[PDB]
Amino acid sequence: MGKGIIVRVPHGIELSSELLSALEVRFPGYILETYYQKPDYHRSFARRVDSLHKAFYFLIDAYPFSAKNTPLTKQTLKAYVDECKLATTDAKGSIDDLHKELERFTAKLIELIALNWGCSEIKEAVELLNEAEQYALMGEGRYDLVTLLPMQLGQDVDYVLQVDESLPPYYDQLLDELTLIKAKKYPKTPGWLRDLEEYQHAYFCNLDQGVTSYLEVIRDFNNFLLNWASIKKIALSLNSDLQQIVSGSPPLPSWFNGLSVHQREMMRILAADPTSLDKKLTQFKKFLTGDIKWEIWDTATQISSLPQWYWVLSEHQQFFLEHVLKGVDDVKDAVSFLSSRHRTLPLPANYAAHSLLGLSENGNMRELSAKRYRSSHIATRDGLNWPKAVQQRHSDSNLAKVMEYSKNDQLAILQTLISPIHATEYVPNWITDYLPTLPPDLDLYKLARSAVERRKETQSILQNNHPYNMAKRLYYTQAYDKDSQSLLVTAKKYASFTPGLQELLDQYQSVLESALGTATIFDYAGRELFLSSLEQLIILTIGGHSYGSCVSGKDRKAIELIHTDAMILYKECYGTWPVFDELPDKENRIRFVSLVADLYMSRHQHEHAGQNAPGSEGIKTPEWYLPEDIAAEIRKRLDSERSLKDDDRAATDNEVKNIFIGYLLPEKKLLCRLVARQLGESNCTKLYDALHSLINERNLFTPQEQSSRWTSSFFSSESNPTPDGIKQILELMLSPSSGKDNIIRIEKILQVVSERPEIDGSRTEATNSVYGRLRSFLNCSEKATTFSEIVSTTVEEWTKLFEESKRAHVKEFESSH
Repeated sequence: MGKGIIVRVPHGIELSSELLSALEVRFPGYILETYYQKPDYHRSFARRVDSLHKAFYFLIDAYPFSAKNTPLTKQTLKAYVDECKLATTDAKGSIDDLHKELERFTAKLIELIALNWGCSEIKEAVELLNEAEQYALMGEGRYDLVTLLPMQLGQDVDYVLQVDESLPPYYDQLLDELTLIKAKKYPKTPGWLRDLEEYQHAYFCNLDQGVTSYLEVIRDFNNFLLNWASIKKIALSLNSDLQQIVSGSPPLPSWFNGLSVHQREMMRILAADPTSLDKKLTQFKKFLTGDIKWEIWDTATQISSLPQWYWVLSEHQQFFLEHVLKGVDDVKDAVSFLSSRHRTLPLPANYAAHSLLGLSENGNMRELSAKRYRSSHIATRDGLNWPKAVQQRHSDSNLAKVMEYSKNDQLAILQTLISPIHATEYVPNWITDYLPTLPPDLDLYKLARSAVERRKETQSILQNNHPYNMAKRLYYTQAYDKDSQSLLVTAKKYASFTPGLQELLDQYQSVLESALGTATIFDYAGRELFLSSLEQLIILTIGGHSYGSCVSGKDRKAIELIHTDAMILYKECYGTWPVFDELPDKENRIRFVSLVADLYMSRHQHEHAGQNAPGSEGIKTPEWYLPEDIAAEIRKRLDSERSLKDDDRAATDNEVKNIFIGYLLPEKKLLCRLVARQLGESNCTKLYDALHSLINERNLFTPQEQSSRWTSSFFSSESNPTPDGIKQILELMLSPSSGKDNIIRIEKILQVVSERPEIDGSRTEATNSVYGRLRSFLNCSEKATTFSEIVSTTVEEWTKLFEESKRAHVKEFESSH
């Protein structure tokens, strides 16, 4: 890996080779890329189309579909998808026109996926595409991103660089686990394992490798039951034993410690509800020797060889993982980078280090900030229904990876920008996309607290969370917030030997307190950005480790980075920090707003988000998180009331399901369209010509006159001789058609046939040959035989029916003479 570097450079500035050369030094191998003042939404559109196209290809190469679903070949699907993509090269217009073309192209893929993979629910087709794109992106790696803006703040600085360096998120344990997965040839989770209750899942996933057969499992569990009802005689008060276990804090009862790994983890789960503990035990004894045994006896002892995080993956994820792993010698190259949406593997997503550099005309670089580290929240929203143990392997492993550049003696912040909301308070609104479900923020909050607690021994970490959300009431950081106090208390210790710190502590105290007094109008959004920026500036001037996230790490976090960058640029230009308490009329606020707006409009952060899902280059909900005067300045600079809503539209496009937040063809129409295309011109023409002759011998289709079945003459076969399907196929053949045209005619004729009933004992030989053979192209055959071979047989059969009929009419015209 080490995939490369893109330096974005404003359109039409020329660069002295002294700068190009300083760039080579700091960013060896870099590629230049041009940007403009005005967002290019046509670019984001092509990127998204292209990425999803590649995601279809990943899907089809990685995930097997049963051959019984459809008679269509991979080659026919890929050609169809290629044509759908080529139809979007013309798309021109407003962001609205292009969003519609995107919605159309995406729906085409989803529908093709539901068809070829036989998805009962269209949403599974959505998830297949969405997740295939993520794994395609992991495999490909990520370019580091540098954005160059001309600005002068000092003699030294003529250019400002925003920098985000992608960071490998793997760690040794995971690499070892990935190696095992390949060596075992990518076993998939069997259904029986998925169906287990949490304690039983712990049993099998932690089973000691001394237990080598299903017979040894039964005995192991019975030996546990004896040893258990033994401990229930001898333990002094069971519950204070069990509540130390749920708590998990020593001193643990002695018997528990000496339980084998798997008995241990099974207890850990059962101890959380002692009332049903003994019931569940005798229910597992019963499970083991029950009907499951037929199915699990050869596989149950193989589970614990691979990690529990692997086994909870859906089956499609496992094939996706497999397909990326299969393409590298070094397993680390399969996992060099994870998209923000990709929270099913226990390593950090969207993990990067953000820094700010000044560059002078003669090519001297100066560091304007240290590295500030960013990632998706350490806890996974994707695993809230998984066992507690997997949920913690994610948070622990991610917390460790994200502290990797800290030192265990130096200060370290975990700054989260999320908004926990209980179910009793949650109103679906514009900030959360009208999600009908509870946002994960509250679960994520607690999961991160727990993780930092477990790491207390190794490293002490400052935790600050900044909510900013609307439901029944506004939610924001309180003046009296506890974690702010610990931060002030901890940071004051440093004031007397840290130059610059005191004025930041005064400011932070002041902004925190500014909430208590009331004007009628108050900039709560700005207060938040100032609170979050000052915390970072405090850590930075102290020299501690700067880390933070929002839920995805591309949105609120991007805003903090811009805001904090802007404060650093402001200090650098005018000699002091800008401050919260400033009237908007004033020259100081205007100058800060200019810097913020400049940084935001460079679109550096937007691009960084885009790399998570290309074509998704925007920021979530800017008009909620930005103060009014910054938002207004951006809006007016771009001359559009819409400009921040377009940013939010482009962000929302990262999830395939949300492409339909701002199409399917009828019952069998797609299958028929593609069956005709797979037949191709030559075959459709043979089928067409043979059918043309046969169908125009209209007598062959008239059934017998079946008196015993009819009561009203009006609905008799006498009055309605030709079956309607056949009448329709005449209707379709009434215009003359040649060549390419024949493919559409066959498409359409097959639409008719696909609606016909399967069995109807009153049909004539010819009606059954027309319907039956044509329908045979819409199913897969028993012994796999080519379309061309079925064409052969069908033409022969229809040609014979035509000839016999022709001869019998001419031998009843000899009856005449």
